[PDB]
Amino acid sequence: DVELREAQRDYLDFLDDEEQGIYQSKVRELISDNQYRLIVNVNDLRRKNEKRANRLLNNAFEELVAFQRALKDFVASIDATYAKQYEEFYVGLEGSFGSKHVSPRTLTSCFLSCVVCVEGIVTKCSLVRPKVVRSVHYCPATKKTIERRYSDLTTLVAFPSSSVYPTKDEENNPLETEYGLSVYKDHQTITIQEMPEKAPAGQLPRSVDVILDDDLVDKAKPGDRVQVVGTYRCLPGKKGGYTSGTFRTVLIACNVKQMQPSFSAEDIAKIKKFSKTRSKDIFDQLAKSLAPSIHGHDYVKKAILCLLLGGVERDLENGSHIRGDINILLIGDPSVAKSQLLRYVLCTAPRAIPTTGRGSSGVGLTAAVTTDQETGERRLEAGAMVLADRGVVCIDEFDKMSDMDRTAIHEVMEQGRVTIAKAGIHARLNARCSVLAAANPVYGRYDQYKTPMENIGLQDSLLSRFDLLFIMLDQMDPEQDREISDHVLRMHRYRAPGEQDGDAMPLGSAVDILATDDPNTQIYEKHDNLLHGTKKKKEKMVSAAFMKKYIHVAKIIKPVLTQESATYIAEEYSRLRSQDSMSSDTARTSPVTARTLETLIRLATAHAKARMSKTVDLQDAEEAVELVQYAYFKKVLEK
Amino acid sequence: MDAAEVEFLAEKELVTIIPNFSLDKIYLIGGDLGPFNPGLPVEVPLWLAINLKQRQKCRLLPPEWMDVEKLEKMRDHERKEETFTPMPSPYYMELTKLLLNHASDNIPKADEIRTLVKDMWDTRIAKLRVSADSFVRQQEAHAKLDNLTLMEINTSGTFLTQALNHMYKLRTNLQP
Amino acid sequence: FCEKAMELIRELHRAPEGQLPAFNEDGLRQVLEEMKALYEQNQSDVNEAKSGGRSDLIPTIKFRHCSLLRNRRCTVAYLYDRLLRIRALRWEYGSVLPNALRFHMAAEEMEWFNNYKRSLATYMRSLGGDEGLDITQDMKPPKSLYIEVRCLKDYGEFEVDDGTSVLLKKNSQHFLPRWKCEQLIRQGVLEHILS
Amino acid sequence: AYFRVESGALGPEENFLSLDDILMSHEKLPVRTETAMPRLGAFFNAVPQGSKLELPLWLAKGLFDNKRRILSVELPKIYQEGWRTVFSADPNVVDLHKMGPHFYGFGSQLLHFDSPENADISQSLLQTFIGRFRRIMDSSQNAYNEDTSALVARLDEMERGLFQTGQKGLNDFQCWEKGQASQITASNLVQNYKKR
Amino acid sequence: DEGQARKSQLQRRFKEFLRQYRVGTDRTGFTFKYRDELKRHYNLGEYWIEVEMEDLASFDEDLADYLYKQPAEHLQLLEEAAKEVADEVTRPRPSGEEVLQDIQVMLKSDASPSSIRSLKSDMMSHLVKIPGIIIAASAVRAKATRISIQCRSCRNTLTNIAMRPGLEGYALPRKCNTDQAGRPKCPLDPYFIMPDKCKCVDFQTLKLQELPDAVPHGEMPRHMQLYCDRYLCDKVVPGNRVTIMGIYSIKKFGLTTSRGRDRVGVGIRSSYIRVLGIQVDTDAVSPQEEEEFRRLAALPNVYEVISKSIAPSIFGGTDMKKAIACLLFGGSRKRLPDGLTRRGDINLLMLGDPGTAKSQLLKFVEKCSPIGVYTSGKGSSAAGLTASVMRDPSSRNFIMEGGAMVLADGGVVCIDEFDKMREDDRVAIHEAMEQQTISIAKAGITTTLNSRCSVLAAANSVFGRWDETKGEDNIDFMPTILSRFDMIFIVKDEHNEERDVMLAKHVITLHVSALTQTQAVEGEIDLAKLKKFIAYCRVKCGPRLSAEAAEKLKNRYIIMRSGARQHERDSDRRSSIPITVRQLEAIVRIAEALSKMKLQPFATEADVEEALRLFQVSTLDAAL
Ligand SMILES: Nc1ncnc2c1ncn2[C@@H]1O[C@H](COP(=O)(O)OP(=O)(O)OP(=O)(O)O)[C@@H](O)[C@H]1O
Ligand SMILES: Nc1ncnc2c1ncn2[C@@H]1O[C@H](COP(=O)(O)OP(=O)(O)OP(=O)(O)O)[C@@H](O)[C@H]1O
Ligand SMILES: [K+]
Ligand SMILES: [Mg+2]
Ligand SMILES: [Mg+2]
Ligand SMILES: [Zn+2]
Repeated sequence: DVELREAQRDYLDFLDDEEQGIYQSKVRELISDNQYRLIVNVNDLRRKNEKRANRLLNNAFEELVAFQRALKDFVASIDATYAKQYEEFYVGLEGSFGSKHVSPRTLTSCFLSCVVCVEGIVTKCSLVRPKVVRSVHYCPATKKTIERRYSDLTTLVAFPSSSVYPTKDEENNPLETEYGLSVYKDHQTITIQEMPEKAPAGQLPRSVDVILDDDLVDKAKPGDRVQVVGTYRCLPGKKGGYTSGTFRTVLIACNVKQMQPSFSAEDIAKIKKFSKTRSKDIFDQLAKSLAPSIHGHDYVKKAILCLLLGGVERDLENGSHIRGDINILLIGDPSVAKSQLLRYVLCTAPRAIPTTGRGSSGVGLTAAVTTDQETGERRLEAGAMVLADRGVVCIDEFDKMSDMDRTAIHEVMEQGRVTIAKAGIHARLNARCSVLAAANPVYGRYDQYKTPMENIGLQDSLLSRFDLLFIMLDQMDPEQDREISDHVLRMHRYRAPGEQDGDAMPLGSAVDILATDDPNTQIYEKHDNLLHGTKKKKEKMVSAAFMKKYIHVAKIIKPVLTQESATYIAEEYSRLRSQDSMSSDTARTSPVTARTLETLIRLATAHAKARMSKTVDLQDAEEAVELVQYAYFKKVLEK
Repeated sequence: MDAAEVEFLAEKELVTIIPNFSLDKIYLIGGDLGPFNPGLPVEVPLWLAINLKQRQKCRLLPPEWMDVEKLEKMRDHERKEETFTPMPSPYYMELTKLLLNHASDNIPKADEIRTLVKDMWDTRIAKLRVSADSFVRQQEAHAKLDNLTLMEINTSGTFLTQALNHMYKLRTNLQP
Repeated sequence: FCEKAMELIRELHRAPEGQLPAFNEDGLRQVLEEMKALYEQNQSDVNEAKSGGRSDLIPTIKFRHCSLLRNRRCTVAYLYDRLLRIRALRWEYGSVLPNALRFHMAAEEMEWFNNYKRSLATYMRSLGGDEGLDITQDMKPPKSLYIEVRCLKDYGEFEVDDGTSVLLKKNSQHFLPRWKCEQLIRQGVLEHILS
Repeated sequence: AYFRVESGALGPEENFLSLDDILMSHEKLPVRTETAMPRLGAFFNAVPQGSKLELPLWLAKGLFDNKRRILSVELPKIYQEGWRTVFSADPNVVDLHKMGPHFYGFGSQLLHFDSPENADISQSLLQTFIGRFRRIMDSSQNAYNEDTSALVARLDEMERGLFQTGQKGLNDFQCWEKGQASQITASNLVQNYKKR
Repeated sequence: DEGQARKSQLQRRFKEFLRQYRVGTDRTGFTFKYRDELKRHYNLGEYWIEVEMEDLASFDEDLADYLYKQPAEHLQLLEEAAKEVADEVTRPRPSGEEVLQDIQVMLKSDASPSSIRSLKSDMMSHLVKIPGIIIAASAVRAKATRISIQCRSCRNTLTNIAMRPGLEGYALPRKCNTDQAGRPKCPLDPYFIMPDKCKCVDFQTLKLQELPDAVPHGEMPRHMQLYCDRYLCDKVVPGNRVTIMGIYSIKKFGLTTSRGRDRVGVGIRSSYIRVLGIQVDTDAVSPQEEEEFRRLAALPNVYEVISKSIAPSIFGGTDMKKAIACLLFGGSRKRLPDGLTRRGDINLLMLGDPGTAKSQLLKFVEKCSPIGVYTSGKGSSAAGLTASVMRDPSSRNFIMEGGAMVLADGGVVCIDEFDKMREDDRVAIHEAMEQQTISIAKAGITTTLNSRCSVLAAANSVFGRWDETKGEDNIDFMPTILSRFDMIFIVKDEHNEERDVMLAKHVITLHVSALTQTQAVEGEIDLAKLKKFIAYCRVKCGPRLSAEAAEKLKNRYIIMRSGARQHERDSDRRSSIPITVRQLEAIVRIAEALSKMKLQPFATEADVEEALRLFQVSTLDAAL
């Protein structure tokens, strides 16, 4: 009572700060941008009133009610009409919560009625449904209107109000609902699961249930990595006047954050200068910098850079489509770093979905039906390739996938669409992704005296659907062995600067993020003797963060093909296709088709993107032709 | 200082024994120890009392304050108050340990006495813990600890003093 | 630059219980050679700065001078910490060191130890009228005049009084005055039996 | 009877013969070079003006002067406002072992560079120590004959010294009460030499 | 009143036990064991103690008898006494510690256990001691200890209603207590539970399977449900062998027959064990143990001591016992700055002749490893080894269940009869053996699991016994799988007069010695200690190669590659055993394992020399 009034007074004092002005300005912006939720940083509250912050974090529901009442009063003070516009104003929290930073494993009963910040992966989402807040009813006979308020266990002030609408007045005269005058709010439920890398040994990850209401709905979709700030509550229930004493617990969100680069003017200037510095060296340097811990497979790295940059998809006025996504296949001998390159792309690309041939199915790749959590409605859940829409799917052990499962990949690889015709569902799903696949030859170890087609053991149509195919061979050469051995041993000797000698990597880890914003760019990575060697360092390495920003900026450019590039590409395609037995030893790894011409155009466009050029010039076309020439032919040894 | 040295200091306290031998007055450097006569009481330092008991030459008598009623009143008073209360001996814990370990056959109700002394010790240790926490949390420069015995201080003195030294250096960083 | 001296320091830091490792002769020689190289380069730079009036070399001279000072500091700290451990040896074991421990010490360290031992003996002799007071004994408060001791290893004749000695053989037990057994107990030759 | 030279990193100057201080000053510190530095380009041939380098604290302290002739010093991220705010929320959950073993000693020596944020660095170091005292005192004085690896995991070097002192006090009293403090024993060094 | 007086007297007796109990003698000293433990735990913020039943019996035999016969009431009284004693030991308390906390009292005894099969009806509501194996654990859920209820109509509230422990519910008041006059009557069932007024504790549910040796012949093992709460929650995981003290109890659900209850038999009830104490069986490190482990690691011949301790019953196989020791300790897992991982686990394959103790070696490593799973290749499937997708009975949704390599994460999986495994099942293990993850994309689940385990496999050759004439036809495995093994041993049962006589005498003496009472062996480490020593080293030490050791390894690797390349050219057949970069990293792992045995931060040239000798005897011998 008196404590609630004092808390409301304190919160009103906190938001009226013109006498530094951060929250007075924030509320003005809230009004201007047509919002009804203000995000408050608990660090400022802690600075100005420590006791009020501790109470807010430890007695969450009452303190949040007082905070929201104070916010409504303040907004009304700035502008009364706007305050009348909205039923309620909400408060979200951010900053550092100390020990309240938890995961779904560490979120225990001791955090009940507290504000917590949870970090995890979204596994399940639900449909948005309306929830009645205030009901308005009219009496035609008596010409008067009556209002009703509803609340449940999920509201800030929990009370189990009745769901039945009024139907008649105290007088027998009947009542009719004014739906356009009533108030409803959106409601959704999600599940957040522990990050698998953080789980203890042998343990499947734990999960927690979260409730999103109002604006927070649809802020997260399955597959996202999120940070949710909310309040922890138990939902007690009874049946037949009996309670089991065991209660479900939910997190009632007040803020949802994602874990889209943010660009400062200095970074933009750095990117522009980097693009301007060299004409031909940008692409080569970027490709050299891709996966530093792997000794060079230089052409493969250039191809992977092209895949990350991509081409430009064409939409024609008639409605026909030409894809811009570049697909790559790597077939190789054991232990040539195929899986490591796939893992690097998984770690670096903005949207990358891992998959194994033996551990995946067509259903799991495309989409699955099941009963809706509510009403038991036949609903669809996205598979790997739909989750990878406008992203990358990395398929390891591609040769192990079943033929029937493999066939489901053709339509996505070529057209970019998934057709679902099952369980009384007819849908066309967008799966516009780039496929990066790794495989072994039929005999495990490539037989140089057999032909590429006999070693690869795949149908010509599937091979045709791949923009580039790379045969990676392990040839015992003493000089190459020396270089690779030096690189590998240097990698294994490395010790990160923070760690001490003798330290062992733990299996699992506690929560390390202690704030919503990370308390912690340079173009070139700082030289390390072990990571780079004692060589004179003539070749410089671009840093990971700068590479991530630069590739993001370049992916948005759409280079336009020019007449000279088109002429060169056409002539080179004619030469590639006409040439039969161009070298008598030489054999074609994949057939040359009009898809090869489209691949040339795609690679040239990606190269032009790397330079941040608005036009595709002859140098880009030459690079694409060089890549295709390297990839499409292999010498066959004669015994 | 370690605990053995605090016990060494405690061993200089006077207790009463009944010997079973005859001896003339001894002129020790510390001071005279009166004649010893079988069956009659005499006052000696605690170290000599323990030694003579271990050699089967004397029977020890409990100190006046080693009484269950008095000790119960003292424990209740210690629990009621906020500061440290004055103790019956400046080495009550050491005297209790030595006497009850070596002469329980001579001291009736030794178990109750040990339990009451343990209660008092626990209460006083908790009060000292509160004092240290208050000293650090409120950033004091000085404190008063009256009626606190040497053994109680020595139990955690080094830790507290080292922490205070570090805290003082952190408080005086900005002075050039 | 000063990474060899850092190795010198790290070796000692890794053993915070006072044990004496083998003297790091090669590390010390490396540090001294580096110091000489730095000094020669600085001398050339200083001569050029005087001759041609090039100011731009002064920061380099300062950098090299700081590196030299750092090397000196690490060397001296290493040597001094070793001296502290050697000093502890005298009070923990006695005036005559086991050969195992002697092996780790350098010859100059042995000379330092002998000088310190002589000085301590002189001081202890000067305290009293005759023989002074040997303050290396009586390390703990005394409880009983006599104690029971068990021989942990074969040691041979051990003099109780000038007239009489007793043979120390493993697993024999003796009831003896404490002041005659303290030193052998501290050396791990006897064990104090409490019953 | 072996007592290493003690640390003086919290004072105005560190101790010349302190191994801990030498290790602490070995740690790096970002700097910006305010003058061309000839004949040292090999180690980082001249180093151009305005270059950004990481130098050991001892080397930065040697070259630094109040007028910023040779170089200017920037604070590590750990001592900047972003992390100072994290410390204020709850100093008991931050891992000071990973964020610099000599967290207090290093931060104390940063005050020599006359940064505009000196008062804030100083106040943060004090509050962090005060806010962590109770847990250090309780764990050190109540973890008896137990595994302490999880109790000292997040403590820095200075705090680990206090923890060892607290454990020593707890152990000594327990030995005295159990009657083990009266036996004459082989010296500590002898035990670690002849039985280890 | 009389019942209150009896309860108060019993609580007083428990309090006096806690205040007065002592351990020691008048020759040495005395310690108030339980009072001191309570004081230290409360100061640490851990609000629990563990009480020995033998100590309580020594203080007061009747109290122990009551606690055994009627555990619930007397345990509640003991907890109240513990709370009282905790206040007195810590009573002047610092700010923010005003409110006295509840104390959970755990129970421990020295009595012999009893089996699940022996749990009969006459033991209902009694204290029982049961051994078993944890096979399943639920998620941590919230169980109310105290509730507040409010009236829908009048808002009249009843506060601080105590809840029964265990799997027991509560019946709400039927009618409200408000005044009948003036107000319209309150409705039936007017009370609802106030969410924010409820005090909750963490709870868990477990399945305890009977010990494999206790199962009657020809029967499927039985299991029992366990209820854990507060600090007993999340202590054990599936695979742990435990002995539990608890209350044999019955689920108390609603009295009403809601949903028209229609049981196959009448008056039947569901049993469970309310857990009061857990003891993990060998089959945190104390400072004494840690000192002993440091002593072992410093022995100049520690490598020989550990090797002699591995399957001491097997007569020979010294090189294979040395390689198994390296596998048990493992290498150093690393993560490079770019995010790519290098595995530290070691894989070993024994391919050889029948009756050469290959299966006996695998059985030993299952017992010796801190985490160990034994499976058969014939009895395995692709989903069984890695992970499965299946329907949840309660939820009506797809879930995931881990296989052998999820259960063995952080340890070793022993795959016997590796040759009998189907090719489609064998191929499912490639990702887990190198990337140490399991990728699943099925039935709407897209996730990745950890499978950081070492593979120890045994198999026979193609023709049963290794035939030297058949050459490369003896091996059937693909190059892809074989390159994932750090060491490959070709075991050939060599017939020699001298060795055969020695082996026969060893085997006979082993069978006669089965009657002898067990005795220690001076030069070996018992399995229990070796198991703990391995776990200690793996957490404490991750070594690295020294710069000098790396140069030695680089030069020998180049020679090895040239020799393998030359051998294939001369024979005109590509060899079955490949020598790749994986084999270079294998030698690094074996060198690091040898250092980890000695708790050394850096692997030396001698470590690399021994690692290269092991590689020579195992894989190069096979490849040539
Ligand atoms: N060129 C290389 N540079 C660096 N590391 C390499 C190189 N080749 C192999 N490695 C390392 O050797 C191991 C090769 O395993 P990896 O899974 O990458 O091989 P792979 O080509 O995918 O084999 P497979 O077809 O058998 O799955 C990894 O540790 C990888 O880091
Ligand atoms: N060297 C040995 N020392 C002692 N016992 C041995 C030895 N070799 C075999 N045995 C015993 O002989 C039997 C061999 O059976 P086991 O299952 O261990 O053989 P295996 O080599 O795995 O054979 P298989 O390939 O036929 O499965 C077991 O009793 C084992 O204890
Ligand atoms: K049913
Ligand atoms: Mg692979
Ligand atoms: Mg077998
Ligand atoms: Zn009512």
